[PDB]
Amino acid sequence: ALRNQQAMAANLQARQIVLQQSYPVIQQVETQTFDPANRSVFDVTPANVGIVKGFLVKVTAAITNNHATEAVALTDFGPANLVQRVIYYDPDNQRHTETSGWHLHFVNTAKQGAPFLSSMVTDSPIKYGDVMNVIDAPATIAAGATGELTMYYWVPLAYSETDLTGAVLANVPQSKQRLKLEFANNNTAFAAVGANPLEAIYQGAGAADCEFEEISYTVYQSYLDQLPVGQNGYILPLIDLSTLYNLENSAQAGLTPNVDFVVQYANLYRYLSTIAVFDNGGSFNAGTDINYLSQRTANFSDTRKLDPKTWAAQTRRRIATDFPKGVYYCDNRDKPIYTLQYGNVGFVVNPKTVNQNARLLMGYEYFTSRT
Amino acid sequence: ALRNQAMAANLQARQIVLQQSYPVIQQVETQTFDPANRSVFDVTPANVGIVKGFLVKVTAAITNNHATEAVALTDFGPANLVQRVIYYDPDNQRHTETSGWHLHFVNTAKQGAPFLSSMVTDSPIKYGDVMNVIDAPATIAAGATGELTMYYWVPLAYSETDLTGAVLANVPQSKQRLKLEFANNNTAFAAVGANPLEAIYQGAGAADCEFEEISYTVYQSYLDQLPVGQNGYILPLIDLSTLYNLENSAQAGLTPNVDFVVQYANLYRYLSTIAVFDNGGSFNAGTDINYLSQRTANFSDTRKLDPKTWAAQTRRRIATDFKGVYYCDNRDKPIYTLQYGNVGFVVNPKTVNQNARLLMGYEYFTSRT
Amino acid sequence: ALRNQAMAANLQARQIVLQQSYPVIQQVETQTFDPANRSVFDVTPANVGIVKGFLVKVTAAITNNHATEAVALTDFGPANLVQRVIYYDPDNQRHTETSGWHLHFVNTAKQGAPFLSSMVTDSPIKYGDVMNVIDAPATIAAGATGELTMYYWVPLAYSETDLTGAVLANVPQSKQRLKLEFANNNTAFAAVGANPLEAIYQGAGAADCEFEEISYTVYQSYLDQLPVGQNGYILPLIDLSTLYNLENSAQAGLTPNVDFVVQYANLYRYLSTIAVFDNGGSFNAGTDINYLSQRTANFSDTRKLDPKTWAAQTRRRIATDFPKGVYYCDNRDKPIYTLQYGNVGFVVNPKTVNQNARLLMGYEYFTSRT
Amino acid sequence: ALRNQQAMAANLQARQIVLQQSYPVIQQVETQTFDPANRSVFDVTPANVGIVKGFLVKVTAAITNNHATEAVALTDFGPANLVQRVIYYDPDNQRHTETSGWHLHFVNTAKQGAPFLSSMVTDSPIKYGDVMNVIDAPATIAAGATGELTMYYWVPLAYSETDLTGAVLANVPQSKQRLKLEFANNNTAFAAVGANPLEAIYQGAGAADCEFEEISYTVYQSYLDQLPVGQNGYILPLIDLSTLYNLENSAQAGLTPNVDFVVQYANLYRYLSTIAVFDNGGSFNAGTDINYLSQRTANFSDTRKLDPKTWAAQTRRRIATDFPKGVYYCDNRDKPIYTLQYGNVGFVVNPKTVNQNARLLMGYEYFTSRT
Repeated sequence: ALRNQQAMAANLQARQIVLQQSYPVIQQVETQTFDPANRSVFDVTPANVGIVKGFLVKVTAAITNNHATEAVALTDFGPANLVQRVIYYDPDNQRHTETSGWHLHFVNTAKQGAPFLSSMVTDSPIKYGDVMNVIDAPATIAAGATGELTMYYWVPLAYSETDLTGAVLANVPQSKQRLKLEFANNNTAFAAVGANPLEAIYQGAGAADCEFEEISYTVYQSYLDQLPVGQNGYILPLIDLSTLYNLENSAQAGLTPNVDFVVQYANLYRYLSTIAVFDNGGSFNAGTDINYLSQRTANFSDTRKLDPKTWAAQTRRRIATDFPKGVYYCDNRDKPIYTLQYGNVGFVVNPKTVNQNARLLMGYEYFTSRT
Repeated sequence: ALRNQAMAANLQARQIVLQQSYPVIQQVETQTFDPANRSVFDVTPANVGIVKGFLVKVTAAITNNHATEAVALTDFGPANLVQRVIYYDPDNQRHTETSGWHLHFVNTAKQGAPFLSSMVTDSPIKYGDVMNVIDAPATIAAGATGELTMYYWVPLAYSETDLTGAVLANVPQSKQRLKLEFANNNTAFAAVGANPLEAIYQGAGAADCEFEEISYTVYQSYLDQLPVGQNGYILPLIDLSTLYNLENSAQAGLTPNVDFVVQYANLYRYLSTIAVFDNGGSFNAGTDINYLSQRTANFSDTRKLDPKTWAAQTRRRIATDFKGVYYCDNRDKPIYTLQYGNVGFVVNPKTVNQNARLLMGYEYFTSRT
Repeated sequence: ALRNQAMAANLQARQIVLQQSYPVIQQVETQTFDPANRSVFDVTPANVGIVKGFLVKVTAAITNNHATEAVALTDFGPANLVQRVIYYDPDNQRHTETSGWHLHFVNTAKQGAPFLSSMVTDSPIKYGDVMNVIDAPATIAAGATGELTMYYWVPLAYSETDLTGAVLANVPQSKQRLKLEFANNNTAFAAVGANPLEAIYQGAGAADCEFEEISYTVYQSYLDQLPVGQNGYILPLIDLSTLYNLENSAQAGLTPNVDFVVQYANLYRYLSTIAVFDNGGSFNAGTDINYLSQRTANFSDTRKLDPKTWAAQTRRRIATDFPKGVYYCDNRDKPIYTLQYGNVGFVVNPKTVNQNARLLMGYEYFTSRT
Repeated sequence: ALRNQQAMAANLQARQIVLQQSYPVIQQVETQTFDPANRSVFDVTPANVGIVKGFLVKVTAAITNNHATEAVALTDFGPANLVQRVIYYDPDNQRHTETSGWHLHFVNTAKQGAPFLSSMVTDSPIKYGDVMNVIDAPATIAAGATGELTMYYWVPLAYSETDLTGAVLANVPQSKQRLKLEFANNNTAFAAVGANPLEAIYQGAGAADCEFEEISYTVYQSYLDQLPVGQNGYILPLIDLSTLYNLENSAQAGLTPNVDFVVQYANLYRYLSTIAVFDNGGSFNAGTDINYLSQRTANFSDTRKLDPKTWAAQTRRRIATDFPKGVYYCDNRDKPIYTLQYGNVGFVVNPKTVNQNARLLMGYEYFTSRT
């Protein structure tokens, strides 16, 4: 009965005590510089200490355009595509997040409430601004030039700094975690004119002759040390630590003009957010190829059937700007989509135009029970 | 004072409603028309659950048919696509009755930044003004047609978490009335030298500008699946018996270097005040004002400030400025006189042109009594 | 007869409502359009309190594009800016369904003078036709554009003090329907020699006249803040369950010197009757009629009168004469109520009958929703 | 509790008895002929007899235009401006009405339901018509001509012939009433071209050379004699006689285009009617300088927000014609505006055009308690 109500209360209290008694630490775990032509997949081994909240991954790169005459220009995702995929496994080898660099980056932005680690432009005469180039990439790389890029990703375990749901307790020696990073290479980073720019960093007539010179990464692990001890050992939020907070993405196809394309939510998960990217056969449009988007439950009842601009309006309230062309976001944080609470639910897109090889790339943020 | 009990209960009921019901935003009406034929519409909301507000989307195409002269956006621009709004609840009681520009400025004050705007940053990832949510061409050249988009949020409930002012509409069949008066060919275009206050574009080609058409879509935001208990629906009775309204007014009689005082009425709890100094058609960036203030009779000013310092307080609220438009936040401690005029809004003008006046805008709470 | 009790209660409730509620007149809709594209509109009233009626303001600009010929107002003139009106209440029941000119004539009969007119007096103080409330140019010359203004009151309640026929609309969400059909380029202009009955202007330049545009604004009059008692809303149940409607009809088959009888139906309590003698497009000042009357089968006529004497009774009601060929009959104090269909008829014995002659009838009546 | 309900009933009964038992009388109180160049203010002393209902004031005048060539023409108010102001004080020196001749005249018209004491034009062949020139003034007075004018004003104490609310009991010897009449003179009666015609009788290029030759007035007092006596002396409607029925006017400025100009009702009074004159800097327009007019209560809720022609339509139902240009009327007789019954109320005018020196001249008709 009220056995869980007491469980919930115990969890929250334990969380509050851990946060107040422990001290946060962020420390470098590993750094490596390489040429992706040699190797692009790396398995980083996080340190086993206290409760792990997440990882901040710094990625830098140098790209050279050796085309004789043509330039290349940033794609809509640009440096967010420096990391193609990220996968994390905890000490019990349970997989948490497994998604694309672009999806992880869009969630980082959604959680910040503004473009992740960006520098806002103001009229201040004091010289604040893009001083440190935290996330940066040249808009174009001309024939014969070399550009430098910097990108950051936050790989979460814990939901936030104050909500430890999804965090990982790593104090078991001989049982390691694994943070796998799959980086871009010359094949994924450069798209020829007319090719699909989805996974690319630069696109243009000089693409065939573009090459990475090097990529470097530094992984910083954020955790809580000096865990509080009481009468039974460590005071720990048991629900928090046995819940997985994950990001995952998938691709759905089968769109036809003026027909509702419905992507069912894969039940049992508590979906906090949904990102839908309309890759219209390599074309990414600013809503003009969509009639409306919606979230619908078993009853054909729509809770937010909106035209594209109005849908975008809701997103502007969340991140203070629009996501790139063809990228749509839906916040369900306060009331996560959870089938079994109200029948099957689906994310809906009714397309106005559908090109060949059209598809919806879905990105989800969700909570689910461990084991 | 059984009030503590009433408030304690009200707040608990509000939380149960927010926790148990499910939010819905739904289109209730769309229409396209030519301002030459009509510009006043009465939208009928759906009578379902607890209504929180209405999101009104307005799009328009404006053609500058002048032979050689262009026009440029006024300071309010697309915010003048809707001239006025009035809302009547199922009990025939009015809530908001104000201008489109005042409604828009409150939307901005409540968001803490220009309403539904896209902030500019150094991000290399292509975030930005991708969807043109609120948009209008800076100028429309002779012979050109410009496309505009504007959004307004007409609030009933104070916010997503504070249901004060919300309307229970699952109640009687009696209809709600959301009245909208749109800009027309007579209000949208101002000739050079004319007052641009209510206009969208001003310039030498104004006389030959016209609307090709205007379209609006109203979305209703409400809470459905209301929680039921012993006695029935669990409802925040104080929230639902309180009105959260925006209203505007105009005052004249300004004289150089003399305090011009606009009295606040009693009974109303004023959350914010906006004062626009329409200096005879000229809108200046504080240079025509000595100071502004809020004053209580026999207790002097609580914030007599020069225009720039007054603007500084506003920058803390909306991250920018908001020419001639002044804002005052009294949300944490609402102006509440108890005696008519115990408190007034003050403007001591430096220069006063012919036909000068202050256009006031208010946000307030008041009991249905 | 528990009726006395019902009526006694109804009347008391009416008085409480009038005493306790507050009257409101509010704009519900405005629209400007070109008759070439559309002329029929369905206005949706607000569902609030007890609705008494609608004030409809209509303005129009008419351009005579003819090269050299003018046109002049017909006898009905701006009263034909609205061709027809129909009102449906929240329960899908129709009340008034009649022509704009009949509605206007009833508005006049109820006011006791030409509706919303400005009376002329010797006052040196400048009262007069200052605001042009109902107005239209007597003629529109070739190449000219005239501006017109017309007002109509569509009643639900019988009057400001008698709520019989009023509609309770705070009730269900079900919508009311106020349907309006406006004049268009095909009905507003009559060529010389053509029937001017439904037209606004007639003349040699008619074929080249057209509307520049028409605009309307509907104002809804209702009572808000309805009084509540023990059982709840204090309401006049008889008033609200009775329909007060205006309706029109057309009858033909007239023959010189023969009584032409238009039977009244049973069930309806007829408050007034209007009969227009459209004598094949000609409208005469009584010279084509021998007499008019109201007759009950097997009890003869209750008012068989020559046209001038019939007109004299009307002068006592509206302080002037209705236009040529338009005849009015007031039965407000003792409504025509047959109980048997046709026990009573309206009579016109014509002196001269032209081709295509007919009587256009207009009625004001009360009837239970049953 | 029901102490007032019994008071109301007692009052009405007393009123009914007074009306049925007493006999109405109207008798001349004073007549005087003068040149306003000599004196224009007169304090008339009404006779102290019975219950006084009001005064009918007959005013005649002769005006000469001695300009060498130019004429003058009647202003919109014309002879209604022969009396500039009227003020009445009762035997206790309590002031009742204090207003302008034009406002008093407009109320006389509103109460009659037609232009006050006018002669209606009809097709009657019998010679009814303007036979007696009760209220009359030549439309123009040519250079070198003399015109004759006649004007009548009813100064009310009692509300009507059947409602004695506001009447005055004057049976106290040694305590007199005062009816002060302030007449027009050469300065107020003639306006030059381009000057404000508000208070003037004639305006035109010959104005500077116009002069009154004389003005004459005759005041008739209307009262009830032979007051009924019962068991306690005079049977008198105590509420009626202790209530003031007054007319007053004021000027409000501060109008700006497209902004609601609100004139708050000065609470506690029961306002029966409101007249608003839009003196647009000396220009008086037929509604074209106004967007709408309204009466609004604390709630921004309008009970009759109407465009000018529709507002005029309501007035045509009341006086069978329109008031002069720029004059707007509002009837609240059956449900008087009374703050404290429904929050503050205001009369509203939203102007379309506002000239220099624009203002609203407000005229009120109201009931208020004595003492």
